[PDB]
Amino acid sequence: QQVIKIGYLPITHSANLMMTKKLLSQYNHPKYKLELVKFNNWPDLMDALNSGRIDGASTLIELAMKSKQKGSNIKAVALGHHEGNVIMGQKGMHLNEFNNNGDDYHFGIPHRYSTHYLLLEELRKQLKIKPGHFSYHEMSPAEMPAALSEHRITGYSVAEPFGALGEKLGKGKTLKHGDDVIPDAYCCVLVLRGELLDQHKDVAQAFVQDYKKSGFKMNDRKQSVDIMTHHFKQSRDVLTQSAAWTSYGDLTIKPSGYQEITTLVKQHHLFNPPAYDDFVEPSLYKEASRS
Ligand SMILES: [Zn+2]
Ligand SMILES: [Zn+2]
Repeated sequence: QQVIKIGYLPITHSANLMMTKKLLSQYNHPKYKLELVKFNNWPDLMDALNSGRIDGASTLIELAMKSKQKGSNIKAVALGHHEGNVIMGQKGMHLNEFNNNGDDYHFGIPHRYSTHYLLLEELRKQLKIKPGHFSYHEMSPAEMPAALSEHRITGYSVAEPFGALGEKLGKGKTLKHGDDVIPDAYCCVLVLRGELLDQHKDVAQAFVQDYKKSGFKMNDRKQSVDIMTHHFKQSRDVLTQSAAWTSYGDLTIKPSGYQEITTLVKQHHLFNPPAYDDFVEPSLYKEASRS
């Protein structure tokens, strides 16, 4: 039976894929096989997606949009989650520390095309700090705690559990949750390569359907923690904190939410974003039953 390979990073934004996998194991005869392929950074994951070594992936929405603007055959079918993003600073730092008086502040981000960059820029404006006084440095999420503890950066923005890990692993302080900066900003989405939708629609629909059911199971916090402790190289305390600030449920990619990201990408001249109908294929998730 048809194997679907889906790529991910071990962050809460991809945890609904783990739940989907667990649910699929409960059928006597599942309609497809789900292979979850792990990556440590975003560029490696996108290369596997673009070369077809994986059939889909949970990925940064801006990164996927840029790839789409560059001719990618992918389509976003659902959100991976709601919230679950943080902005970390060095130990004992206060938001009032930031000013226009001295040297520039250095922030780690997972990729230049990320909601993390947008969150930080919005926080910069809310703090009335001049443009260019925050400098951004791309790095893998797992590398951020060490970069922070060893003062190569002032702070960072990333999906949990990499903020909670910063607090545990040495010295990091949670300055802000994404929620406090841009309420319900979309971050990661489940994207599928176009051929799955065109050529294996029954399998694609079955997969999104299991994914949809899983999304609602994940509202129960005990479950989201249990799913993650199983799959991720993190302790239960780090993952309880991580799960507490992430939500799932209705994972529809809504036009309004998508439009917010396009506005922000356009506003920072990142790239010209693709229209909703060219990037998003919301039929699979809408037709899938909640039950
Ligand atoms: Zn991330
Ligand atoms: Zn994300």
